[PDB]
Amino acid sequence: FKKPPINNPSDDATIKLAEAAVSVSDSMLEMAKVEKVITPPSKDNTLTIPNAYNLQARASVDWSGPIEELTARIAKAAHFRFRVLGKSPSVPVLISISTKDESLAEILRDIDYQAGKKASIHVYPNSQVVELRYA
Amino acid sequence: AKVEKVITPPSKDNTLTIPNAYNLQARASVDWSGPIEELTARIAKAAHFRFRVLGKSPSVPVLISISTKDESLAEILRDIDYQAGKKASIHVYPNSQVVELRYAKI
Amino acid sequence: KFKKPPINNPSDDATIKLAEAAVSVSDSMLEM
Amino acid sequence: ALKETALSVGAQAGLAWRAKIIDEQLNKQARNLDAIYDFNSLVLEHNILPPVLLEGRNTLNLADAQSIRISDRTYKVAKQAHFITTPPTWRQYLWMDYVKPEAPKEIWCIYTERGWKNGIDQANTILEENIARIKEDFGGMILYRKLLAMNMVSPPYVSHTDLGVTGDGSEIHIDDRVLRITALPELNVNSAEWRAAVAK
Amino acid sequence: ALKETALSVGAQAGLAWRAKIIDEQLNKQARNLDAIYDFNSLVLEHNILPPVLLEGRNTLNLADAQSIRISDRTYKVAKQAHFITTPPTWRQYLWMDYVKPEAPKEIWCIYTERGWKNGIDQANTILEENIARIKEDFGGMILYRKLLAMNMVSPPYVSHTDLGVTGDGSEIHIDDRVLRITALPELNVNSAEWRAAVAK
Amino acid sequence: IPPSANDLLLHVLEGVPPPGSRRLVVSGGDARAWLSNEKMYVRTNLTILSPGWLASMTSADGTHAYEMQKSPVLLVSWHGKVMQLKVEG
Amino acid sequence: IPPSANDLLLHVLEGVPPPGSRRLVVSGGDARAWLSNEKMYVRTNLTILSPGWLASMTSADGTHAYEMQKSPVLLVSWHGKVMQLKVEG
Amino acid sequence: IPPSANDLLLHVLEGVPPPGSRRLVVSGGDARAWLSNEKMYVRTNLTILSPGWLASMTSADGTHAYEMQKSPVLLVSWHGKVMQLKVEG
Amino acid sequence: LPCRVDGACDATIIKMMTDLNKKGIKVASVGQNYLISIPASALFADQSPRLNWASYSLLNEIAAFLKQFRKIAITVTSYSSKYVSVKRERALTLARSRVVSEYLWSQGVDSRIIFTQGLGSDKPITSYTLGGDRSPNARVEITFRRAV
Repeated sequence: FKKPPINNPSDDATIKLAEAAVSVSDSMLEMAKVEKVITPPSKDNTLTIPNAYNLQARASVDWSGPIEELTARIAKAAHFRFRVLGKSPSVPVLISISTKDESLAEILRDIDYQAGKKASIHVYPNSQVVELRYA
Repeated sequence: AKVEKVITPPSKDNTLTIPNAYNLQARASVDWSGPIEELTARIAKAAHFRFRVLGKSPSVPVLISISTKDESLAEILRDIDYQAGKKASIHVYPNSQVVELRYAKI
Repeated sequence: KFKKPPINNPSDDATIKLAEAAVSVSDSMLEM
Repeated sequence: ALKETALSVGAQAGLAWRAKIIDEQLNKQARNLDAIYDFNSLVLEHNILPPVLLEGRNTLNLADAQSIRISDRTYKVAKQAHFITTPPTWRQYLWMDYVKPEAPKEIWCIYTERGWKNGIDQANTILEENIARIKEDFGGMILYRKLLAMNMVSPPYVSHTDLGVTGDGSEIHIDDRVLRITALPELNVNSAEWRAAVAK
Repeated sequence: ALKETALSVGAQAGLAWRAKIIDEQLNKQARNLDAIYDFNSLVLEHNILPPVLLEGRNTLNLADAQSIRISDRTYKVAKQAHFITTPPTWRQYLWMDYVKPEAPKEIWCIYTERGWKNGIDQANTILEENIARIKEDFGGMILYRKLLAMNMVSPPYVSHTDLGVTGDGSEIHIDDRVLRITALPELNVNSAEWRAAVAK
Repeated sequence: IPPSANDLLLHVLEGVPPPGSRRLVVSGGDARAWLSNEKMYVRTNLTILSPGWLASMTSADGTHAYEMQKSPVLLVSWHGKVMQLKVEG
Repeated sequence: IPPSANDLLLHVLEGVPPPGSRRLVVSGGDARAWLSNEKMYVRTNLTILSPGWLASMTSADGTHAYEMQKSPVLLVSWHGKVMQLKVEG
Repeated sequence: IPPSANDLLLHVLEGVPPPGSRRLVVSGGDARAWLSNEKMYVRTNLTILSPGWLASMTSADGTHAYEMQKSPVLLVSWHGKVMQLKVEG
Repeated sequence: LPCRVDGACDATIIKMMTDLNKKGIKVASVGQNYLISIPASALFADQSPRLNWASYSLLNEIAAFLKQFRKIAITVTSYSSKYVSVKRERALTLARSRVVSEYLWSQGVDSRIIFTQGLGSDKPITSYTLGGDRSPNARVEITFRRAV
């Protein structure tokens, strides 16, 4: 012998209440479906994993400040040359990374994310250079 | 929902950024009402995916409340991605095993 | 019979909150 | 008069009893009411609680013997749009306040059951005003999203002016953004910029 | 009433008992606390006690309806860097004060053991605040040496002006060095000199 | 120029009373009523027939709201039936 | 220009209370609360859901600290569970 | 320019009290204490550790004299052993 | 007043643990993780994603054991011995885990997530491969961490 559900809608008011709840939940999901802006992953413009074996080192960073110093010493952590192309503005582009065992390629990925529009990250791993670009 | 979906047609889904996968077709039944990070870390930990975030967390917590029963983790993360509207975004890279949560830049 | 393995002495709460202070100063000293 | 103080003996006990009974009746439906009153998935993108746009169609006002004024719709915004930290639940609206009173013959019994029924429907009218209030607030925020989709109201205009490292040598704040709402949401009276929803 | 002065009889006796139990429980662990709160190996080189830095990440302030201020980190300097002769031990912070109070039916017994439990958790509240205060000062000095290593706060600048054989015929001092702190430690707000420490 | 309506009628087009009211006890029909300042406000979906209303609004679901003077009776049309409604206050 | 936060929130981001406070009695969750001048400060790792806070900070280990108005109940999220918390004062 | 030390410490480097003082009975080790005007003055061969001394001199045979604020407990190192001493005043 | 128990007591935890182990449902409990191992003959029929009707008493006492703790995510996974194919095995065990967690979610558990999965004999507990659902490799087992 089985049992009914415990807080079941087993009552003539509560079946209409919870039917209204599942109705407002899926109508909430379709209004979220329309006004959710997505990005296609072919046109997302963030950095990929650059798959260098020096870039697959599991690092640890707790830091919050300008992106140029973190990328410069993350470059010499990865034994990479570091090039900055562009002009650093007076208000600095600030990032914030706090993770304690994570690969520095994905650390470079999410400072490219936390830069966003104010800066960008390129990695050319055949010449082993990583370039912070401004705009 | 009628007037919003007729004034803007939703042109794209989020299945092209959260595709289905093997060990993402495991099922789950979730009631949850806290922040997004413990929920997505538990979805990825039972999905055998490395979970990572992009963006620092906003100071107001992005809250969701997923209340559903018996569906797979791909559409659970699609419901998480829709309920985080313009605040966060779930991406899944199933060539590797990454579930990634991105906050917004505001 | 049912038993979890480490059945130590009875701790008290002074040493309990000293321990969960000491682990926070331990790993903050470690990352420093 | 002893029947009347028996009735007010029964009134606060029946109100506290009905308040307790509908409190666990509210707590039984707590996930359902969280699904119903999803205020968290109705906030705006800079954590702005949207405003409450009341609607009244088919409005008439007889001002005197000689003049009326009709309008076909009015839309009024109450409770204007503002920076929320944590979005409101149902429990700020609907929770009836439970105290248990410790304050104690034939007409005492029948007037105390009449006072018990008076306390029960008095607490039911308090509940009726409470779900009335949350229906007003959530329907006005739903109607804000409807009129923003219909281009009848302006969206709020934030301005995140950034400051870098801020302060003297004793206090720094590293990424110091100050966010304002410059333009509050308001109904546009420009009639030609509206959007008229068909369906199928 | 008599139960209320029974629990007030039990409260101070229970907090004095719990104070004695955590006092020789502290004294049992006394070398471990010397190893844990090693302030002596945290001083700077002219016996300056380093200042306590408080980190607050993800700070947000809701000022009104229309303006918020966020900052990603804040660093604050409390308890500025100063010359100590001897280093602070743990016992200045953690020692609760043990006096033994000599100030003395059925509801007396059960309310005096409810008062004994309230005295026990009130003494545990004072121990929790003392553990918190020494954790705040010790993690502040660890945060000083971390942000000095990250070049977020300037080191203190001493100035040992040397005077030779001073004094009159009635008193001499042979080697009179007077040591001052000219520059206090302060957080540098030019942000480009900071040091991001990666690891492996 | 006359005023447009009362703007309290959007509140009493829901069930929420006006600020600083007194509830009225409607009997014999699905209406609610509040007494704000020498004025009653009923919220209903019946049709008000006898006592004269000064202002009216109507929501999406055929709920109306009426601002009127304080009459102790209300005549309604239910569905073609003339009925009455006692209030108290 | 608004103020940045409260700088008492770095004190209550640790366990140490503000100077000149009164402690409140948090029951039903791992939080502490104090009351300095008509504002309560909580030190939590549960997340605050209903009653609205005026400011917040968060330490390295995910301890938050919130400055809010004096509410007798806090609604928290533990791990998706929605719990409550009583204070006294 | 700061002052040099106290010249009362030249007196309490050997056992002689300062003029116009009050004696303090020290228990638990070979140390003597006086109280001149709201500062206590200790003469010892141990090294005091906790309560903060404002001034110190040290003799030819290695006995110290400290000028300090009046603390009831003196922490000391004897020979690496950490002991306490109580005074009375 | 705050509550002492959470509607649950340690005597009833050890009583349901020794009664489920007397019934043959093996309740291992390592530290704070807990593991209820059900053989698939006690729940389902042979190679079927359908419960027998008598097994709902076993799931009622499993859910009454699961009421006793406070947990976050119950995971429940199933694997049975090889029948026609690994794809038939994974579809069978995914449906077996989803029907047993559909009943456990219908019943009172206070978990937040239930992770239901099935593997195609990918973790056999025994190298003996004696039969179908009479085999001790054929099992559905319920694992969780007791929170606080």
